[PDB]
Amino acid sequence: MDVNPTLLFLKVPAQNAISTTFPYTGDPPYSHGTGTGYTMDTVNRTHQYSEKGKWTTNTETGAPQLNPIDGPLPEDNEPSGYAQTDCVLEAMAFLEKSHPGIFENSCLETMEIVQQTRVDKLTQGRQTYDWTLNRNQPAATALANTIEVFRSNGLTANESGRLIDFLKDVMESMDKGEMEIITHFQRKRRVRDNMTKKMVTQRTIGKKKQRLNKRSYLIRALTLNTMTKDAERGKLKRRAIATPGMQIRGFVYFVETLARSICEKLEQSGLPVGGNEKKAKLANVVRKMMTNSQDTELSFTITGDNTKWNENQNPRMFLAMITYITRNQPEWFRNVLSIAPIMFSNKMARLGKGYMFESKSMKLRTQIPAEMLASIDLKYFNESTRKKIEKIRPLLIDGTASLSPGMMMGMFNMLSTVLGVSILNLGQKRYTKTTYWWDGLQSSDDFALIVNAPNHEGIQAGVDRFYRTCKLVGINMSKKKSYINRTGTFEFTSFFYRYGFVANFSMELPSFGVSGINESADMSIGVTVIKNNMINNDLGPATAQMALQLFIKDYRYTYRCHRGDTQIQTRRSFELKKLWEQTRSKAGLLVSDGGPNLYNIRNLHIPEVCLKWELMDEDYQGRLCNPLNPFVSHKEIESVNNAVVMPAHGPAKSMEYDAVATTHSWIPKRNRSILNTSQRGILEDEQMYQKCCNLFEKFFPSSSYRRPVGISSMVEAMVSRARIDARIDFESGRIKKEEFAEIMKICSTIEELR
Amino acid sequence: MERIKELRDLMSQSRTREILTKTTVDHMAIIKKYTSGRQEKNPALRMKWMMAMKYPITADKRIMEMIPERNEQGQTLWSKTNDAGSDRVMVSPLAVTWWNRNGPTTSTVHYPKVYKTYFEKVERLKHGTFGPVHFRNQVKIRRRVDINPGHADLSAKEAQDVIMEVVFPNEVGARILTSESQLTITKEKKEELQDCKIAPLMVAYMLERELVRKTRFLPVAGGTSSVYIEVLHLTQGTCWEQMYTPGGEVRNDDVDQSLIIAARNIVRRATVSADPLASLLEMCHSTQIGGIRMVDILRQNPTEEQAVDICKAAMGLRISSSFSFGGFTFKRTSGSSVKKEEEVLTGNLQTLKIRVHEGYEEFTMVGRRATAILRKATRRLIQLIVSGRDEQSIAEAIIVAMVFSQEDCMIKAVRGDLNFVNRANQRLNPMHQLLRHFQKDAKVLFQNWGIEPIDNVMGMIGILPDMTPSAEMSLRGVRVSKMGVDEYSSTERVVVSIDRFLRVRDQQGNVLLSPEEVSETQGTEKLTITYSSSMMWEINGPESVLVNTYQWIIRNWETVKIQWSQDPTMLYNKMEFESFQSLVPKAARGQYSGFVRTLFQQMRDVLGTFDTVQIIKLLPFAAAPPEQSRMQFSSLTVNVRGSGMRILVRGNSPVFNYNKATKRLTVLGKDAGALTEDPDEGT
Amino acid sequence: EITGTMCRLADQSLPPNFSSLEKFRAYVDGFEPNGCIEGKLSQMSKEVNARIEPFLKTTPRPLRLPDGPPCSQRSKFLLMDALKLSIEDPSHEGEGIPLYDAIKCMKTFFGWKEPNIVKPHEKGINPNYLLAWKQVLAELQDIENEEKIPKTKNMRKTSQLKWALGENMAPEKVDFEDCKDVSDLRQYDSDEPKPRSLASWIQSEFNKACELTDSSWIELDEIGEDVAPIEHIASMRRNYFTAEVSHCRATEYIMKGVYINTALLNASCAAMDDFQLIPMISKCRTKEGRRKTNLYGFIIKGRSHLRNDTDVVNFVSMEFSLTDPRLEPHKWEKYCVLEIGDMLLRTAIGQVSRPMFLYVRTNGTSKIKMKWGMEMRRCLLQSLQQIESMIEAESSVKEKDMTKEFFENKSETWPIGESPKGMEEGSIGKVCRTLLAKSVFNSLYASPQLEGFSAESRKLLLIVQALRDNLEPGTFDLGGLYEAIEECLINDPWVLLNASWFNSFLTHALK
RNA sequence: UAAACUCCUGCUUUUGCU
RNA sequence: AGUAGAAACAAGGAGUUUU
Repeated sequence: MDVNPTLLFLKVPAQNAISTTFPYTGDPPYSHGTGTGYTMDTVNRTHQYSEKGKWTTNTETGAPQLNPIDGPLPEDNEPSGYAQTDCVLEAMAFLEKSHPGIFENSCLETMEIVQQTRVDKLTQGRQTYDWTLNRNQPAATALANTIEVFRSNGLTANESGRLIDFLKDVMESMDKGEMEIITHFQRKRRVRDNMTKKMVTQRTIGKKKQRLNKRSYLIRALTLNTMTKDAERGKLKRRAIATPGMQIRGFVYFVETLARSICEKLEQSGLPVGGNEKKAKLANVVRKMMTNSQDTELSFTITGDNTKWNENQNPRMFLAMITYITRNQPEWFRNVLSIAPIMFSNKMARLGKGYMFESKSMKLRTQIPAEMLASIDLKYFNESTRKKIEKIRPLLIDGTASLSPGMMMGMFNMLSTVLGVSILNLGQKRYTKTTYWWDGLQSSDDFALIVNAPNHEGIQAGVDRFYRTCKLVGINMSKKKSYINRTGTFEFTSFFYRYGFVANFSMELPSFGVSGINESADMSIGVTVIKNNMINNDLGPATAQMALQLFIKDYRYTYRCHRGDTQIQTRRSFELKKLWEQTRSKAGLLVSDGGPNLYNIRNLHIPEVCLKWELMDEDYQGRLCNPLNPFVSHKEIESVNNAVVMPAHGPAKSMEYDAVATTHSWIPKRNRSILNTSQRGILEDEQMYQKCCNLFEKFFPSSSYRRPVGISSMVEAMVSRARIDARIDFESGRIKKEEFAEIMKICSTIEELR
Repeated sequence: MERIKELRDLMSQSRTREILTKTTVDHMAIIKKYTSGRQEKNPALRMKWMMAMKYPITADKRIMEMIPERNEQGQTLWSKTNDAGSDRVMVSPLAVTWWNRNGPTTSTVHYPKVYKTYFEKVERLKHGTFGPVHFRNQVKIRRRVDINPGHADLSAKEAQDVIMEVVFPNEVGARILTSESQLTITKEKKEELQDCKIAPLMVAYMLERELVRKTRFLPVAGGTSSVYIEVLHLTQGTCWEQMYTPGGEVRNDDVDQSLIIAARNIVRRATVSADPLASLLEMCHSTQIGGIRMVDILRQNPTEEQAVDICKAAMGLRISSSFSFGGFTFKRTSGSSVKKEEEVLTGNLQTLKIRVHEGYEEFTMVGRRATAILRKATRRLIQLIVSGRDEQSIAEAIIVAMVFSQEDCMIKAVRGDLNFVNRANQRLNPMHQLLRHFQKDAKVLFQNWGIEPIDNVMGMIGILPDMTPSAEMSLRGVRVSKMGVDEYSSTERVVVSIDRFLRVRDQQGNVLLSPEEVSETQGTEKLTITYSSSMMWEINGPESVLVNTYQWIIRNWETVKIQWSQDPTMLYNKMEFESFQSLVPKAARGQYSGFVRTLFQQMRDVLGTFDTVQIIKLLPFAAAPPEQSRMQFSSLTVNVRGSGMRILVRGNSPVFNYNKATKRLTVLGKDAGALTEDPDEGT
Repeated sequence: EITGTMCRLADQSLPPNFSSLEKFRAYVDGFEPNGCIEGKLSQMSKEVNARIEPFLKTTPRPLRLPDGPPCSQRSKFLLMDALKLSIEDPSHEGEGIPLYDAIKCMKTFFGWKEPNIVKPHEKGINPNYLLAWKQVLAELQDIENEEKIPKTKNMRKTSQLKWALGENMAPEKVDFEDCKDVSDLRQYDSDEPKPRSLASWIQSEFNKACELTDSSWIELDEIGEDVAPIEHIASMRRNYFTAEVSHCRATEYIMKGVYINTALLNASCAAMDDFQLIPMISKCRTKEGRRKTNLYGFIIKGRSHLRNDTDVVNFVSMEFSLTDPRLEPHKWEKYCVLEIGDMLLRTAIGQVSRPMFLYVRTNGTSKIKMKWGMEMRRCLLQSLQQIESMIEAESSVKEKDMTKEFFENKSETWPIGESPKGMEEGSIGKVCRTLLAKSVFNSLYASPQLEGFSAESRKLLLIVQALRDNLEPGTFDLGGLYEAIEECLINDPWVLLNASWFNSFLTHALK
C-alpha cells in the first residue's frame, strides 16, 4: 500500500508530532563560494525598502549614505524602513509609563558595569574583523594587534587596564592621519653546514612600514566584514552575517549591556535568558490574557513573524532610543552609549571575497577580489549578478559599500527587541482607549501576538492598528509566514504551544554525541547533554537511554576504545586484556580506555571517574592519580570546564560540565595551514612567547587563576616581586642567607643588559 | 632561587625576549588567550577528522623524556615535529594508551578530598533510596532555583576572596577583610591543602566551585533544594513522577521551613473542605516530605508555627502558652486581666462586641518582622518599646498594638463598615475585622492617637503619624528603639483543644490560633512536598484544578456512577471535588450546590434523563453545603485567575467544552481523557 | 568628549533637519507624547493594512509540483535494490578487517560472467566504467593470491579511472590579469537548478524502507542496571522500540550510511593522494542470533584534498543489484549498469535463476556530507522522540502504566496508508518505522530544498490543524505562502515527494 | 618552453608586503 | 563526467631539469 507519514497528523495534533517536520538530521546547507553575491543582494535590498530618504554625503568618509527615517510614510504592504522619530520616542515614552522608572534605573547598573570592566571583556567572543590585516582574526589577536597600533602610534593612552580609555583613544585614533601600521613580508637567507659541507636556505620574515589617511583609516574603522550565515536551517537562500570591526564592539558591549538590562526588567523578551524562562514567559501571557476574559470576548492570537527584520531597522532610531532611555543621565555616560549607533549609521560593509571566473575555452579559473568591482568589464558577469552591481556601483567606496540604513546579522540584537516590545507595550488597555487591546512577546524577529476585542470587527480593527503601528518604526511583519487563530495555538521561535502545554522542538538535536573537545571531557559533556536536555529541551526517559546508548557507540568509534569482551580489533586490543585479567574490579574500569558502561539515567550528573571510583583496585586509579599529567596542560578558569557548543537560539553558548582532571583531557591539534601563508610571522615570533609568558606566570601563584593587572614591563614586573620575595625569605626561612646573596646578584645583572 | 636564572638566561639572546620586556600588563593579560588558531566552528567534524590522522593529540615536550617511542605492538606512539604555536609536540592516542597501562603510579589518598563535591553526589546516590512511580501529570514550574551553593552562603566575589587567601595570601587586595564567621572556616581550609598532597593550584579552585551559588532557571516539578536539584531529571516527567530520597544528612534548620509550607497547603485546603476536623488528619497519613512522612517530623519539632501547631493539635499534641493576634507571637511577662463583653460604636456607628481585658498587663510583641514590648491597661496602651527591621514593620507592630489596646480613639477612627467576611459559611471576630481595616489605611488612626513630647536619653526615639522618627515629639506611649528589644523568653507546652472550625482553645477557652491567624505568605519548597491524593492540583494552578478534576471523573466513572446512584453524600464529600470548591463563587456559595443536588434529585426521580453530559458537568458543584435560594441559579460562574469565566446550563462553554462526535472533553482548551461509550448507550 | 572627527559624523547620524547632536540630545529631553501615534495613522494610507481573509476548508489549493523530466537517483548508494553477498557467521576466515571480509563474499558467489553494459551512461564515457570494474575485479584478486597481507588497498591511476575520479579536470588557478581577453571568461553557472518532476520510484523507495526484514540490524551498547523504577519503565519502553527498529529496513540504510561515510572519512584522512578501494559492508545479526557479514559493493575513493569544509571527494560507487535498469529507466540517469553474474533463487512454488547487475556511478561527498552520514544514528533518536512524546499525549489519558497500553493491543489507530480502500490505519510498530523511514531520507536526500520547504510547509501544516480543530484560523496572504513553497520544490526526489504527500494530506485533512 | 620528480598543507587557502 | 545550487569543488602551495 502507499505509505506516507505526514498523514499521522490526522490523528495526532500537529503541535504534538511537529518534530517529524524538522529535517535536522541531514546536513545543514552550506554556502560554497562567497557572500559577495549575498552582501550585494542585501545592500540592494536595504536601499530598496528605504529608497526615499535623503541621500547625504558624509564629510570625513565620502560615503554616499542614505538617511531614510522620518521620511515619507509607506503607502503599501511592501516592507519599509521609514521609521518615525516622533513615534520611536513616543512608543517608548510609553515604555516607562507602564513599567515605571526603567531607564534611569537600568543605566545605573550600566553606569557601574562601565566602572568596573576591563578590556578583557571584549577579547572574548566570536572572531572579529581587525582593521590591521583586513581579515577575520579571532577576538584575542585582533585586540592584541590594534593596541600596539596605538603603541606604534604616538598616543597610546590606553594601557590603564580599563577599556574606557581604550574607548577614548579609538575616538582619538580618528584624529591622527599618519597611522603607521606594521607590515611583515617573507624573505629568504643563506647559511652553511659544517658537518656535511652543504649550503642550504632558511626562511625568515621581514618588516615593512605602511601608512593610512583619514579617508582610509575611518573606512577601515567603520568596516563590517560580511560572511555568509553558514549552517542556518529553514532557508533555501542564504544571508549575510556581519562581523563587526574591532573598534565597534567596544562601544557595542555597553549598548547591549544596557539593552539586555532593560529586557530582564521587562517581561516579554525571552531573549536575555535561555529557553526555559521563555516557556514561562510564553505561557505567562496566555493567562495574562485571561485576566480580563469577560463573558463574551474574542481573543485571537497571531503567530507573527517579521519579514526583512534586519534591513528595515536603522541605527538612526537606535540613537533615538538610547538618547531617550538615558534621560537626565551624566554627560559622559550618554555620550559613550551614543557612539555605537553613530558608527553603525555610517557603517561600510565589505563585499566579501569576490567571484570565481571560468574559461570555457582555455579551461582556466581565476578569482578577482571584491575591490575590483568598481572597475570591471561588466560582460564578465551573468544577467543576475550584473543587475546587482549596477544598483550599488555608486555605493562602492574603497572596496566597501556604504550601508547606513539597516542592520544585519551577527552585529547586535536586544535593543531593536526593546523597540519591538515597546509597540507590544502600547497595546496595554490604558494606552489604546478603545475596545481592542493586545499583548505578546518579541524575540529577535519571530514574535507572537495575542489581541482581544469583543467581535471579529474589533480584532480586525485591532490587528491592523498594531500592523500600522509597527509600520511607523520599520517593523514589517511577515504577511507570508504568519497567521491568526484563537488562543492556545501558536509558536514563538519554534516553541510550539498546544492548549497550554508546550512542545519545545526548537534546537532539536544537532549534537547528541561526540563533540570532541578532549577524550574524557567530551564524555563528561557528552552525558551532560543527555542530562541537560532531559530538563531544558525535554527528551524523555527512553530516548535518554537511547541517546546515551548510542552516544557511547560513537564515543568508541572516534576514540577506538572498544571493550576487551568484544574481541574486535583496532590499534590496540591485547594490553587492554592486561587490565581485564589483573584487576579484580573488572566491571569498574574506565570506559575511555575500554570499560563497561555503568552510566544510566540515575547518574548522569556524576562525572565519569568519580562514578568509577568506589570499585577500582588501587593500581589503576593510582595510575590515574599521577598529577604530573603530560596530557592535560592545566587550563585557565575561562577554559576550565567550558566548551563552546552552538544552539539555534543564539550565535554561541558556553556550557559547563563536571569534568575531573584525568589523563584523557588532552588538547587537540592546532591547524597547520598558517605555515603556508605569507602570514607565517604572526606565529614564529609569537609561538616562542607563550613558551615563556607562562614561565613568568609560575612566579605569580594567582596569575593562572586571576588576571594579573599591575605595572607594565613583565621583565620589570617579576623583579619587583623578586625583591619582596627576597626580604620575607631573608627575615625568616629555611634556605641559607648566603644563597640569598645569589638571589640578590641576578637583579642588577638583568639591568646590566641596559 | 634557580627559576630566576632562566628569567635572565633568555635575555642575552636577540630582541625576541626583549619585546617581552616591552609587553605590557595588558598585553600579557590578553595574549594569555592569544590564538593564532581560531576556535573551531564545528569541533565535532574536526574530532572525526583528526582522529583518523596518525597523530591527533598535542602532548607537551615532557613525553619525549618519559615515554618510549617504541612499544611492544608495532606502532609509533609520538612524533618529533612541533605543534604550530608551541614547543608542544604531537602524539598519538597510543601515548594515552601507554600512560594508563604503563605510566607512573602515585597513591594520593586525598585525591577524593580534591574533588569532594562529586563524591558527595555518589554518596547521595548509592546511599539514596528510590520510591515507586506516582503516575501524575507534569505541571512544571520554571523558576530560578539554586544549584550547589555550599557553605556559609557567601557572596560570589567573597567566595573568591577566601579562595584567594588559601591559594597564596599575598594577592588578596581585599579592602573588606572578612566577617567573624569566615575567620574560623578559612583556618580549617588552611591546613587541608597540605593535608591533600604537595598540591597543585587546581585543588584551590575546586574549593571555589563548591562555594559558587549558581541559580539556574529549570522546570522544577517538585522540591527545589540543593540536594534535589542535581538530580531533577531522575524524578520528574511525563505521565509520571519518581519519588526519590537521596541519602546524607537531612538538615536541621529548614526541614522546619520544608514543613511549614507543606502545612499551609493542607490548612488552606481544609478551609475550603467541608471537614477540616477530619481531612487535615486524613491528609497527614498520605503526605510525604522527602519520603519521611509528616507524621514522623511533627513530633520532634519544637518550632512554633500557626499552621504547624494546628497540624500538631489535630493529632493530639500540645502547643505553647503564647497567644497570637494578627499572626504575631505575644508573650505575657507580667499582669493579668479578666474578660468583659462590651459593645462599642465605631466611626460608622457600627456595634462591635469586644472582650475588654480589665487589668494592667505587660506583653512582649514579637513578630516575623518586629519585636516589641506592650504595656497594656484596661482599654488603654500604657507604654510600647518597639523594634523592627524597617518602618513598615513598625507600621504593622503599632497597628496590631493600637487595635488590641481597644481604645476609644482607635474605635472612633474607623472610616466605613467592616465586611471582611472571609471565604466561608460561618463568620469572623471584631478583633480581626479591626486589624485589616487599619492595616489597609490607618492615617486617620495615627492622627486621632495623640502626640506627645519625648526625651531621647539612650537612643529611645519616637515615631510620628507620617511614619517618621522624631527625637522631639512622638505618638503617645510608643517609643522606637535604635537597638533590639530584649526578649529571651521560653514558653512551656500545654495541652490545648481544637474544634472543627480550627479554633485553637486553651484550658480556659481562650482562642489561641485560627485560620484567620494563618499568614498569606506561600514560600518556596525545599524538600519535595508529595501528596498522595489530589491536593497538588491547586499548587499546579487554578487552571489545572478545573482540568484534572474533570479528568478524574472519567477514569473512575464506574466508581462514580454507583456512588451517583446509591450514596451521593459519599460522592459529594470526596476531598478531590473540594479542590474545585476553592474556585466556587462566594456570592453563589451554596447556591450552586443547592441546585445541582436537586437537579440530580430531579434526574434520580425521572429515571430517563441519564445524560452523562450534565452529570459530568455539574457534579463538582455539589461538594459545597447547599442552601435555599430563589429560582435564579443558572449563570454558573467559575473563577480562573481574576476573571469569573462562565459555564452555561445547556450545551458547551469555553470553560467546559464537550464534543459529541469526538467524545473528548475540552476543558479550558486542554483535552481531558476519553470517556467510554457505555454511559452514552444506556439509560 | 567627542573629538573633531567623530562629532562631525555625529551629525549625519541623526534624523533629517537635525544638524547637531547636542540640539538633538536637547530635543528628546523636552519630549512628551502629544498623541502622535494616531496623528500619524491619520496621515498614513488606509491601504497599508493587514486584513485577514478567513481560511476555510475550501481555501487551501494544493501545492503545484514542478514540471520537467522525471527525477534521478541521487542517494550515494543504492537503497531498495542492493544485494547481500553474505558470508554467514564469521568466526575464522571472516576476520575483523573489511577488505578480507570482501574477498570471502564473492568467493562464495559462484556464477560470474563477462561485463557487458546493459544501459549506458547517457553523457559519460561508457567503456571507462567497464574497464573500471575489470580493474578492481583484477585488483582485489591481487591480494588473495599474494600473502604480503595488506590492510587497505590502493588502486593505481589508469586512464579510465583518472576520468571517473576527476583527475586534473580542475581548471588551474591562473591570475586574472594573465588572460583577461578570453572571449568566454565568465562568472560560473549561477543559474537556477533545472527542474525535475515526481516519478513513481521515490515513493517505492519509501515503501520498502518502511517494511520489516528478517535481519536484526542494530546491536549496540549496554547501560547500567535498572534498579530504579524509571530505568525499569524506560528500558521496557526502549526494548519495545528496538523490536521494530532492529528489524526495519531503514536501519539497513543507517548502518550502511554510517559505515560508508565512516570509511570514506577515514580513508580521506590518510590517503589524500592515491585512489583507495573501500568495500561497503553491513553486518546483520539475524532473528535467532547467528551473525552475518553482508557485502554490497565497492567504492574507489578519488583524490581527497579537502582544503575547505565543502570541497568534494569524488568517488565511484560499484553496487551489486538485481533490478533491471530497463524496467524503469527514468531513475538511473546517473548510472552505468553492467551485468556481471547470475544466481539461483528459491520460489515458494518452484525455483528460478535470474541475472545480476552492477551499478557504477561517479559521485561526490564533501566533508560535511560524510560527517552527517556518521551522525545518521540520530535518525533513531528523532524517530524515538515522537513515540516518547506520543506517550505524553497519552499521559493524561490513562495516568498509569502505558507502555503496556500500546504494543500489547494491535489497536491499529494511527493513519499511515493511502490505498484504493481508503486511508489505512496502522499499529504503532508500523508507525515507528515510517517515522524512522522519514527520518532517514531526511539525511540521505538532504538538500537545501528540504530545509526551505519544511520551514514554510510547517506554517501551512499548523493552520490546517487549527482548521480541523475549529480554531477559526486566518492568514494574511496565503497565496503568497504558496509561492514560498513552490519556490523551493525544484529538483530533488524527496522534497517533490514530501509535497506530494502534503497535497495528499490536504485532500484528507479537509474531507 | 613541455614533461616528470622533490618538500609543506587539509577550518586559517578570506590577502598584505617586498 | 560528477558533485552541487544563485557559487563552488573537480588539490592548493614550493623546487628542479629538457624544441
